Amino acid sequence: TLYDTIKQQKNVSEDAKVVKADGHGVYSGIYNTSAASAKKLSTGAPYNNKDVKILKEGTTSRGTWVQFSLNNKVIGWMDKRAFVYYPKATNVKTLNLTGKITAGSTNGLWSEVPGTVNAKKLATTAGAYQNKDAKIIKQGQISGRTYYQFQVGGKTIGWLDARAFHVYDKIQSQSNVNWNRTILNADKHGVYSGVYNTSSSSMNKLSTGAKYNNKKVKVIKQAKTARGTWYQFQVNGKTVGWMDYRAF
Repeated sequence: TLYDTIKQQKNVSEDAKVVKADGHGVYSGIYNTSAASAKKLSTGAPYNNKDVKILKEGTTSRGTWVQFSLNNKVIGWMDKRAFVYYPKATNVKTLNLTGKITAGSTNGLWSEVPGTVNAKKLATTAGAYQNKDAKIIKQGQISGRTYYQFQVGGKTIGWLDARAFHVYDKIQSQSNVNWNRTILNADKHGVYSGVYNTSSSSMNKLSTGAKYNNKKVKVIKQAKTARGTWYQFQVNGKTVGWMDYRAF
């Protein structure tokens, strides 16, 4: 009854910040479990606001003690209450997308998924990249929001809420062809400079297909995206643009 029984112990992998730990001790072991674990090594004040790694946790009747390490040098054990654990991003996966930043100016710009360890706000908004093209290379979630890591001009900028991006559809397949078709009732569709919604320049029509009605054309390419199938066509032997296949 001099020392307390260790009731539970487990290895963990967590990042945390020591906060307001002046009134707590660092010990060679879970507090008051042996002679060695009864004498205080030092207070927690030397480690206030420093980031640490949490390696183990153990409980006794008096509380929970965790084994932390500073710069991968284990320091000892301290009351779990002396620490603020960083949350981890979930659903973290590598990506290979491109899109246009359309709401960079109404979202902050971060160096990691916000709230996670080492996450800093690089700019109050990402307005510096508004309406720019970007490559999306990674995602991660936290608090129910998805954050994309992204590049502009070949340089990784940071992390931005996925709601700030307009992601382009990929061209799933594409082939050269040689078909002669007559356009009939193409008013409902538009003509695009590229395959529809695959780039900045193919989001907005050059015209409607109404102008080319009852006209015989030459389909030289076909492309499929998640949104449909597009034909690149020619009149007078010159390429007009791309249009939904139903217009033909």
